[PDB]
Amino acid sequence: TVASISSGPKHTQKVPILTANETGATMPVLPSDSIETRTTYMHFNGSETDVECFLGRAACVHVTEIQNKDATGIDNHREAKLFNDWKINLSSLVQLRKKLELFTYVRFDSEYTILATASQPDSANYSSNLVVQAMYVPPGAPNPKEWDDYTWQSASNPSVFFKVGDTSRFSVPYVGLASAYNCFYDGYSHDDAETQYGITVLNHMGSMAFRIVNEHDEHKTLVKIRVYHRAKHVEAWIPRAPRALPYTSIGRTNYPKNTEPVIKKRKGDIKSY
Amino acid sequence: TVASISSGPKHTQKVPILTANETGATMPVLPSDSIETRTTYMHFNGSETDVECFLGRAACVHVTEIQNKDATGIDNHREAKLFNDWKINLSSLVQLRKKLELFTYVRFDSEYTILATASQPDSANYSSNLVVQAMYVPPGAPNPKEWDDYTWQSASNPSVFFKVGDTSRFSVPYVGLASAYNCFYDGYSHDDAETQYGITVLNHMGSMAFRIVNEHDEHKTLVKIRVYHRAKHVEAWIPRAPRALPYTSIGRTNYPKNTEPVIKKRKGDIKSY
Amino acid sequence: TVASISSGPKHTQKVPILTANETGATMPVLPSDSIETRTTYMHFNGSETDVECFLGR
Amino acid sequence: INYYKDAASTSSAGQSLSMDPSKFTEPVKDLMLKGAPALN
Amino acid sequence: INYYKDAASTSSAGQSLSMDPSKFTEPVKDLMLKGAPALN
Amino acid sequence: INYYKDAASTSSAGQSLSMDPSKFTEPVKDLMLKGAPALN
Amino acid sequence: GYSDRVQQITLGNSTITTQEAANAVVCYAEWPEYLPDVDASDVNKTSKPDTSVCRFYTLDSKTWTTGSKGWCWKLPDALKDMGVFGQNMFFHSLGRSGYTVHVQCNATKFHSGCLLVVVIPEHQLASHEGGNVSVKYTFTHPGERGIDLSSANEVGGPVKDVLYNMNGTLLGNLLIFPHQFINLRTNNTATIVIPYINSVPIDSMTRHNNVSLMVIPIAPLTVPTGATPSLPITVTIAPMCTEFSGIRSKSIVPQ
Amino acid sequence: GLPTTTLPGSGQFLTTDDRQSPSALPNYEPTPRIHIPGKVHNLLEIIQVDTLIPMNNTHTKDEVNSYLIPLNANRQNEQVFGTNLFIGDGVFKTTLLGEIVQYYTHWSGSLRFSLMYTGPALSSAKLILAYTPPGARGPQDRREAMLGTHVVWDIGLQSTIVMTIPWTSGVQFRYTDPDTYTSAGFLSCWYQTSLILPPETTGQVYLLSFISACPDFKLRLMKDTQTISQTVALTE
Amino acid sequence: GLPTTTLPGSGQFLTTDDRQSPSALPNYEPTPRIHIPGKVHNLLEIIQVDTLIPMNNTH
Amino acid sequence: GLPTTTLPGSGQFLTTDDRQSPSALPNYEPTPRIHIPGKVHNLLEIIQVDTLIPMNNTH
Ligand SMILES: COc1ccc(N2CCN(c3cccc(C)c3)CC2)nn1
Ligand SMILES: COc1ccc(N2CCN(c3cccc(C)c3)CC2)nn1
Repeated sequence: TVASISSGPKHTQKVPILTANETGATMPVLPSDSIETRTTYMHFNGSETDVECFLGRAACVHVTEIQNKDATGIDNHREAKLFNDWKINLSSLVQLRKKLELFTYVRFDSEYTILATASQPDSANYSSNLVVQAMYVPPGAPNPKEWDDYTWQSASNPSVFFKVGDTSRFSVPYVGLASAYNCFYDGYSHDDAETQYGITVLNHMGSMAFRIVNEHDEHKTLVKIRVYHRAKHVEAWIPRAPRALPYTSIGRTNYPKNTEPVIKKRKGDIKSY
Repeated sequence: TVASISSGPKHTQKVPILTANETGATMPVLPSDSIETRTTYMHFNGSETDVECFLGRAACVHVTEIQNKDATGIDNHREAKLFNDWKINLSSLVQLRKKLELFTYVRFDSEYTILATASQPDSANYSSNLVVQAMYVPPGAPNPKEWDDYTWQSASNPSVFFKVGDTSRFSVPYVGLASAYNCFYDGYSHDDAETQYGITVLNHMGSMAFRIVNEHDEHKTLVKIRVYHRAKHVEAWIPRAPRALPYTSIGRTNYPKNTEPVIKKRKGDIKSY
Repeated sequence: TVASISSGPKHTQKVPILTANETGATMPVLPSDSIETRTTYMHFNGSETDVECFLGR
Repeated sequence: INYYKDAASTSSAGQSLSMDPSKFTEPVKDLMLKGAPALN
Repeated sequence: INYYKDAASTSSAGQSLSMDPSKFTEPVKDLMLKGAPALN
Repeated sequence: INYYKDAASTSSAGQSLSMDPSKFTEPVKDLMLKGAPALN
Repeated sequence: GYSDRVQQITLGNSTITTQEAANAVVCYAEWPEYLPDVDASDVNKTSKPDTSVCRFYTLDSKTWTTGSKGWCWKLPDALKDMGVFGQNMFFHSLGRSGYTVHVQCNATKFHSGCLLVVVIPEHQLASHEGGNVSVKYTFTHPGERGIDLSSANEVGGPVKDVLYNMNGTLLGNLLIFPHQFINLRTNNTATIVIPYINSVPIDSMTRHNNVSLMVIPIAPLTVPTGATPSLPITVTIAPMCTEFSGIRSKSIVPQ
Repeated sequence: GLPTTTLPGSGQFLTTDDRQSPSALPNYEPTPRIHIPGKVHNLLEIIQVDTLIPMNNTHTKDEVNSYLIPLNANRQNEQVFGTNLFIGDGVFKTTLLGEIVQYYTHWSGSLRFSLMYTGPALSSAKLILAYTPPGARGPQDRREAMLGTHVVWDIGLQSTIVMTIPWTSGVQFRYTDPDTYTSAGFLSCWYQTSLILPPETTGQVYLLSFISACPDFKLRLMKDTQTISQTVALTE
Repeated sequence: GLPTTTLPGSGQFLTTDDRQSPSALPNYEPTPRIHIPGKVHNLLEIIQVDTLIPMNNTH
Repeated sequence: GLPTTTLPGSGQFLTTDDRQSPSALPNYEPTPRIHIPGKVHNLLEIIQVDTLIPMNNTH
């Protein structure tokens, strides 16, 4: 492939460099339309800018935490982090979010990876070996209440059991209602005068539930869960302007008030170098 | 495959929507018999509603517990949870049970998975590493009595040894006396005036015995066993009405007295939306 | 493989059920030598009684 | 590839792709045609 | 070699090697030739 | 596939599917026919 | 001039005619047939009394009144005393059978009411006590009398609550079982042909009933003005393709 | 010895994975299968059989009576019943259809709603059933109702009427657990002319109503049902 | 049983590796794709569309 | 290095499984078999030989 062809002096009536940008086109002008060039080859394919590659590496999408401790006398397991759910979403952490929102609709399979590490912040004789259970409680399913509900039987709901310190990995097909995931949605769930606005009203993929299967030892053990997400088989439509201001909420486009100028001011003139 | 064909106005003597339900049939009426439709395709196969898929994921069927402790002076190992059997059955936990009882007779191979985790509720210097032995004591075999009987030699009886914290996995062929497992049985084991009624008189697959192989350390260690069961190669006959009231017993159909209305009462009229 | 063949009434001079055990043999008598039977198949091979299986765990 | 000798040890079965509701939806002795009168 | 039955379980896809910026760079109704005048 | 060189290291043997009880059930010197008299 | 409506069933030495039928149901779309060899296990030749057992027995009649809750019969129990069918039953170790069930209820064009006639394979009843109380033998072997769902709880008997099918499932879903309605305005009989359904090729006829026939009023009986407020319901049932095997001494059963 | 590397996920137990395992009972021979009528292969086979809907939900304890929709003689213009179409909740919820839908997260397809009339044979009636697609309120009078999917039913010799709720939707799947964006409409029924009883007859007559799914139907993404739970393991 | 040896790196999680995984939802059928104008395949496709430069940065 | 994943059950010992193992005595030559009357192959062969029943159990 040639990156530049050889081109010499020109004295024409045919001027490729004068255009009318009002038309909305970006005319494909090249170095050889306005200087004299020599042949050179590309030596490159643009492999690593493919959208599959761009969205295809694992990104941290969520960090939560649960603890193993005596539940005796706990009136609210959920509240003691005896167990914890995660109303699943990808808008939480901003790194991957800015990348996805370069597109309007996106479609891809997900390959999640869950790392769990334990901490024992206060005096323990040892480090116990805990098994985590991660169970996907899709919408319309019983929601745990206690850390050892009938729920956790999860006879019809996919669940994975792995050890703290290890990692669990499993992918799931693209479970969108539509043909693709909306990255934006300028609508409502119905014509209500007070119903929410935006994506949130589409993001309804349930929540992920985590718990330790082990009963309690004499000390307490903090287990912190990190969920990583990798898109595989990516398809993206309609590019948009990149995010400039900071994010404030999962699912709304809102930016913070009295934010700071995002364009760097010159130290000098327009004329400055 | 078409999900709907195109159909237009009708003014006939041939009315597919008038039927006689007294006959016991559900006549195969479609949208296109009563409105004007356009062609649309199915795009779907009904893969995930196959009975193999429906009964084919692991469900928790049993949670038991045994402990490793000094048996010195224990007059009844079984009673100290030095070891524990499980008169095998699937009626115990309700999630998988409601799923199976959608059918009258069922036939399938089982693939069991056993997770064992340890707990040390009171002061230990460390976490010991225990090996569990799970031995299938079919009917007519010597039954343990002590946690280290000659029984546990299990020279003719399949047994698996795995480590606490790990998982053991092994499947077993369909070991039913009949051609299929009865999900219900309106009979007795003989014409006795006082002999039990129901399935229980068929469920006679023995019991599973668990024990720790390790001798005792200075502290005590609680090991809690969870048995998961996955049906593979499923065959199901004669669908029945789903279970509406709560369950009270393994193997009988009995529901609790002064149960609550299972049909949700309207907040409003018959006419209400 | 048939487990039992069909067999009907008998009024013979040929009695397979009378033997002399003093001989040391176990004569291969079947249900169909003394009652009327219907055909049935074995559906079974005797796999799990092979000595390799019996001593092999 | 099966690594094991016994059939019980193989993975899940594969979709019936059988599907015939008529034993349940139309177990009538004399056939009913949609469009023809139910009771003649 | 796929070891798994479902398509979601396969690895990443392989390069589009599609690449056609004209839907974005030249969505004009009447074709523009480089070198010819923009507005006639 | 055997991964090992020695025969002792291979898995269990496979069913005789031999089966002949007559060495045990009918070791008589002169053949006995069922139906014929035992002692002539 | 054949209508779905008029029918004749002749079985043995007995015939039934209905001039107001609503087709007939054949459970699971299968018609009763004898036991094939490929499915056989017991080596015994079986006995097939044919026409002496495969005829129509009419059980004693019931009375539908505005307060009726529904009735339940078990098979082969209901027939335990009918003619030679019953003798064969007590005298062989094993037996097997399919049936033709014909439920009858006629009224006039001023009455309203609708019965559900359903056959439930393996209808294991629940104890009204809850817990794991069993349902004694006698209670699940009412004989030709059947069980009257509007009778009182008894001790060792089953629960008789209709919205729960006597087992913890809702009346509304009984329609998944082969069934037919009798709607006075349409229908006057219900006929169901039952093939033999079991997990074994042949079984005991006394320790295990393999279907319960259930007749349940759903739209209450409403008679014309100053009519007597009730109608009789009659059940006639015929064993079909019956086979008995393992003859001997004659079973003795509780009560 | 062949060199290997283990990946993330090694040793995990995923209740939904499908692999081979050693048989604990090597060489065992299962009982032969015999023939049994009634084999089910897909849950899609059974949700096409219709079952009764307790439409008359207005009682206070479960009763046979909540299956009966009453009809009054001589009323004109008025409304017989109304319900939204959240098949996973409310009237639908205990029906076989409702009960199975609850094992899955998403559904799509047409529904078949039929009404069987049980009044005396010498009576007569004309009813209108109307399906209102998502976007409008439950109709408030027949005029409103009749502008959407509807069938004038003429009560005759043929006792049942089968109305189809054709799949009307932007999004190709809806949630089985009630959700707004994903909502399916309303179903109402009104007198078209009116029920008329013959002489010597009196009182209310009832309609029975059934629901089953068209062959159109799709259910996907299995999950656990809110319809069953427990607090301690059962025992024998 | 086939003899193996594990190498350095076993058990690591590299966010950039690309391998197969079990599907948590065996047999599930995704929604059909419909056509949507605007598909992007390479970031190289979009950086050829011109956009305005805040050259007058002096504010 | 070929990528692997280990499944549930790894490391377990099931007394009934049947796999290959290294021989501790590589290259050893067992004694030749000679003929011995009486070989048994199936327990089904022997349960067809009749034996006496202590029917008179009353002692
Ligand atoms: C905004 O775009 C997206 C893109 C993907 C996405 N989902 C979140 C839910 N997720 C999921 C689906 C099934 C099971 C589990 C654990 C997670 C798939 C990706 N959510 N939003
Ligand atoms: C009610 O239906 C069933 C269905 C299956 C079942 N069994 C229980 C016993 N089980 C089993 C069989 C052999 C070995 C071990 C450990 C367990 C197989 C499944 N029991 N009841």
